[PDB]
Amino acid sequence: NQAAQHSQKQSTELFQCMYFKDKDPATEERCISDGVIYSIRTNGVLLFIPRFGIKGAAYLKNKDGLVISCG
RNA sequence: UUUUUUUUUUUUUUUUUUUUUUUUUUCUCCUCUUUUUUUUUUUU
Repeated sequence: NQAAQHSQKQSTELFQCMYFKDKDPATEERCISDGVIYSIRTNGVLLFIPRFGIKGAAYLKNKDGLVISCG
């Protein structure tokens, strides 16, 4: 059963990974999401998507230390 | 008015046999980063 669990998990993960495949995410209106947080880490705060349901740790600090501002 | 003679196509056939796919080289080798590892639950 635990193996089955992992199977559903990574199967749906792979199915989601192709939703974000090569088909150009630049002019088809399937690009912008929203975001809330739930936990802070020392380089990027954990993000969440209420409209799809995906998680993942992002980064504010980038490789070249070029930290973010906004216009 | 121009007679007579000068051989030709090698002889032979009534011999035994108890093996066996292939075949014979090439060295040690830096796997990058949010994690502990999540977990009940119900509709297949």
